[PDB]
Amino acid sequence: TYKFVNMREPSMDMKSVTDRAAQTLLWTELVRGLGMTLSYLFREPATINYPFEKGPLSPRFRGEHALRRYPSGEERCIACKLCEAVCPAQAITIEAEPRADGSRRTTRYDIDMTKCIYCGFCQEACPVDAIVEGPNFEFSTETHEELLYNKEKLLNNGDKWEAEIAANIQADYLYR
Amino acid sequence: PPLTLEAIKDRVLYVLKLYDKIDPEKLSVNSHFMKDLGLDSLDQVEIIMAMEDEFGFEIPDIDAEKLMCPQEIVDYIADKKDVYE
Amino acid sequence: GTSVKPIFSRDMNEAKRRVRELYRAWYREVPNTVHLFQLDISVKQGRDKVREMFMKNAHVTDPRVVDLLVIKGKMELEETINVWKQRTHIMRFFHETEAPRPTDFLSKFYVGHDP
Amino acid sequence: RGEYVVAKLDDLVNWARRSSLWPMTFGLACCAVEMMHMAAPRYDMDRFGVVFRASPRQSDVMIVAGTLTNKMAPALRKVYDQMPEPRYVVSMGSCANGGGYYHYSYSVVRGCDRIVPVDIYVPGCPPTAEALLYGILQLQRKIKREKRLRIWYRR
Amino acid sequence: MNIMLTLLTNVTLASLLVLIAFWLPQLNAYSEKTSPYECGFDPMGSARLPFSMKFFLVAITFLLFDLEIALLLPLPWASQTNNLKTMLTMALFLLILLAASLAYEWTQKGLEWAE
Ligand code: SF4
Ligand code: SF4
Ligand code: SF4
Repeated sequence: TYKFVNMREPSMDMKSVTDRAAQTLLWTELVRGLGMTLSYLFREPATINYPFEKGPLSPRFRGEHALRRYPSGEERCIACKLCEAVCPAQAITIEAEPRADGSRRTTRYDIDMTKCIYCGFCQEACPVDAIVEGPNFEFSTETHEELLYNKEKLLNNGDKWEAEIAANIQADYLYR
Repeated sequence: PPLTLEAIKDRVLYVLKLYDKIDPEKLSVNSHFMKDLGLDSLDQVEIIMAMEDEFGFEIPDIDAEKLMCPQEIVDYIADKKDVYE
Repeated sequence: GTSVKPIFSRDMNEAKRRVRELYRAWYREVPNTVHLFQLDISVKQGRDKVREMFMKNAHVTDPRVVDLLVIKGKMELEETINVWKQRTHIMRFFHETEAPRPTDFLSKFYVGHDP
Repeated sequence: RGEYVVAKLDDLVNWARRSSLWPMTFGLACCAVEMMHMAAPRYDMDRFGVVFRASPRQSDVMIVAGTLTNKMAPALRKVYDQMPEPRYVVSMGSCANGGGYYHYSYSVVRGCDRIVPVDIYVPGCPPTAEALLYGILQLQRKIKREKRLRIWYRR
Repeated sequence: MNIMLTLLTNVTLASLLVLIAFWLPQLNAYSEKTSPYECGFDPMGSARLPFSMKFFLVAITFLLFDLEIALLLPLPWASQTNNLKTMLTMALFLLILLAASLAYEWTQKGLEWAE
């Protein structure tokens, strides 16, 4: 089906042309605009008071990455090396090494924030939910260097936002 | 004053040895470009850029492949401009 | 195999014929481009540079290839005279920012392990 | 003493400079539409005291927002040049930060800082509107911690 | 006494207001900073060319139109004359001729100026 959008039939009776002349002479349609915006002013605004109040978000939010650890506290990461293999920007660099215990985890988990694109594929890639990416978005900076996150930086951030992301995946893993 | 054949000669040779890679001692009436003057085919695309600014004219490419020696330039301007002495 | 299509020129003779007047255009423009682009180089080094890129590929025999650089080289003289390119786009040919690359065998050996 | 007087004078200039900057978003890519989104009534930069001003001879901070290519490279620098002082550039998004998703392509310079002196790096792909709003807030905090008049006093 | 004094005060107010807007900000202009801004790209050398006729044509029509309205400023005192009928006829003449000049200018293209 379809419908026309500009087939207009201006009736040429003496009545109708009076409105058309009234429209042109007295700026009726322009006055419609004035009363239109006036009604908008007489309405409330919707400007949220940042940072005293921020935008509404969702448990599935993708933000800043943070490596987590088990309830025991050992790092979930086992260097399966899936995340960099799917990482569409190759922002994840990592090299595994033997460990003293034999639970040979990685000596390197460096995610370049200025190369990464926050698809969240790393979360889906990780079979042990080691690399998740938290709800934080305030991690701005002034020098390009501090965005080259390293294994220590992710571990510290994971220990920081651990209170938040733990509940987020708690309320979202059923969907995943 | 019509541009004389000798005037064609001296003007043609003048800027020809103002060109960098032409030596005025080696320059002469029979100053063949590639053999005597030691130029190349594309080197010839310099001195035709250099003769143009003398008399304020233009010449095509259909002749640029036949003026290999200063007399060839000198006679060519004489006939095409139709000015003699 | 040997029999092939004349993209624009049958014979190497008319290949230079396309090189000639294009060089004439690529000879004439130097005073005006150096003027309005507001550079610092002199006209003469512009002139002899024009020779330089006319030189490196002055070694091919296939008529199609040479006249393909003819249209290839035809494709910047207007990109310049209609001020489409930038000052950074024609100083790029005047390679200046890099230190002189090494020529002698000793210099390569000193710098690193790369031919 | 003179130190106290110059401290007040520096603060007086400081307060306006951190509250009257007029950004010029050099709209490049999907990062740019987000900056128009934080122009929406939801965030409304202008409530802070900043207005989207063109003619970058009027603007104070300029925002690169999106990927930056070699074709865009020389013109973008010139925008930075005749941009009057004080001038600050904020890197919007991963692509402007460090090339981002196209960091390896043949046509985009890896990171915008290779062309201009980036002041604030804002991560994101795209950075959510209020994340940039946070970055602008960081700019004013950094603007608050300057010693222009103080340095001249010891100069 | 007060009239040019009022004129005098404003001009000094303006001049000092720009004076403390010029020396105070500690001018630190460079060559690229003072370079003309042309949508962020290179200027090709301009603003020294004629602009057809339409801008000139409207200016002359405005000038001619401004001259006729100049003839009809004294109407408020003209209404206070003793012979209104002559004044009523004469003032109507200026307006209808002002109309006629507009009428011709409209009919023979005119206000639809060149493109
Ligand atoms: S979201 Fe994860 S997988 Fe995707 S680019 Fe960023 S680090 Fe790599
Ligand atoms: S973080 Fe997860 S996906 Fe990445 S290497 Fe470690 S175990 Fe593998
Ligand atoms: S950083 Fe991401 S959102 Fe921003 S321009 Fe690049 S790809 Fe687009």
